[PDB]
Amino acid sequence: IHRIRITLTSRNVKSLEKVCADLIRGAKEKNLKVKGPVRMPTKTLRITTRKTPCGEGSKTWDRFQMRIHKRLIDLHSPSEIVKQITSISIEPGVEVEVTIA
Amino acid sequence: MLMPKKNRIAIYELLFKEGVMVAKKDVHMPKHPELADKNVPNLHVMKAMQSLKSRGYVKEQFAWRHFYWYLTNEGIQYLRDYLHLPPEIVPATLRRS
Amino acid sequence: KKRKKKSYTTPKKNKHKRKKVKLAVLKYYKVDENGKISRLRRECPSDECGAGVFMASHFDRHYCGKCCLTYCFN
Amino acid sequence: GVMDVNTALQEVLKTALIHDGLARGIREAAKALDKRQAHLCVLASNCDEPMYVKLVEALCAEHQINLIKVDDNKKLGEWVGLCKIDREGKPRKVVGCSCVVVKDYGKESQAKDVIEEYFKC
Amino acid sequence: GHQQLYWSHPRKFGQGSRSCRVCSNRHGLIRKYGLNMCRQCFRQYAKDIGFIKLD
Repeated sequence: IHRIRITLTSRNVKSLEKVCADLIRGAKEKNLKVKGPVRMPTKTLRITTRKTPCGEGSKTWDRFQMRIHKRLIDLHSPSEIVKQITSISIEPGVEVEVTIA
Repeated sequence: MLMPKKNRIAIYELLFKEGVMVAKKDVHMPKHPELADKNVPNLHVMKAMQSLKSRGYVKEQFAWRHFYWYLTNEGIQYLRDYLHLPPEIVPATLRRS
Repeated sequence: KKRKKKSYTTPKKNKHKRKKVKLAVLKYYKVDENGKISRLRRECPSDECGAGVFMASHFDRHYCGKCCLTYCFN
Repeated sequence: GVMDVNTALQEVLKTALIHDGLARGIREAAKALDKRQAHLCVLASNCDEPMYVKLVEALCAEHQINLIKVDDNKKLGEWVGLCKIDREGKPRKVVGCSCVVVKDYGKESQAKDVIEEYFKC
Repeated sequence: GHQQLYWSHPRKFGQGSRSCRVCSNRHGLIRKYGLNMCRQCFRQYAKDIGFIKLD
């Protein structure tokens, strides 16, 4: 198959969206049809922890959040195009998983 | 302690071939993450490391449940004085300069 | 809160030291005084041990530890 | 300054002591003798017991080992050096053994060669 | 001798098999998502890991 998927995952929306837009622009410059981004429900990594190191005081808890955003984009291209568009000096945090399936 | 001496010369060979190392406190286990498969029991080897770095002449630095060591040239002189192995056998670590 | 109070029994114990003789009088003997001597232990026919493995003697079940071999007539 | 049995024997004994090993205790010494893993053994007899001497000499004949008779083992015990730990320490040695190879495995020496060529002839 | 005692009955809920990966503290462990710290150590490093107070 020529079907290739890209999964871009990061904790912020800005860098992830900029990377997605740049990748889509690069793919669209080539006369290639590419499926639109699909946005996963951004699973949230809640952790609640007692504030006081000891067991004294009013019962106060820190509610820590880690928001992980993940996007998938589908297209049809040989490996050379994908690995030439990947090395674009990506901004930090936007983990890329490119799969052929 | 309760350390044998053949394990001592084995660990001295290890220090001579190794020099700079990072350690993790692991005693009661039968399988270590990154310092097993040496054909030698792990507990005595790690206690040998404890002797090396707590004999009172080589300083340590412990944090994040780990040991990073600064092998002083005093240790080099001590090893040369005891085991009488000339330092003309340069360590192999001095490649990829 | 109180102490552990490990005091009622055994106030002080002395170490267990074995009066192991430096001379092999109880262990092995020749009783012949010759170049060729006899051995006072039964030949081990097991091939899971060495060729110099000599067992001691007790009231029964010669306790080697490594193999726990006991002579029985099936 | 001089070359003899004692001068190199002290060094070989000290090297055997340093490289751990050594048959210690009543066991693992006679066992190592009867397994014929080693080809040398130095035994001393300075007290009044001839039966042990006769027994070990018969065993040496059985192993075709010529007994070496050395006088004043205190000479070896004082020339080899007994520095040990700290400023005090004087542990004597009566039994001389060297597992795997008779001279040593760390160095190559012609002392083994001269010993063997004196033993054969 | 050693093998005559060790591994007799499996310890399938061994508490001592875990510790804080920063200070080796037995209590208040945070094993969720693999932090494996005492909650105090996690609070010390939570902002550096990526966990932030948003709500």
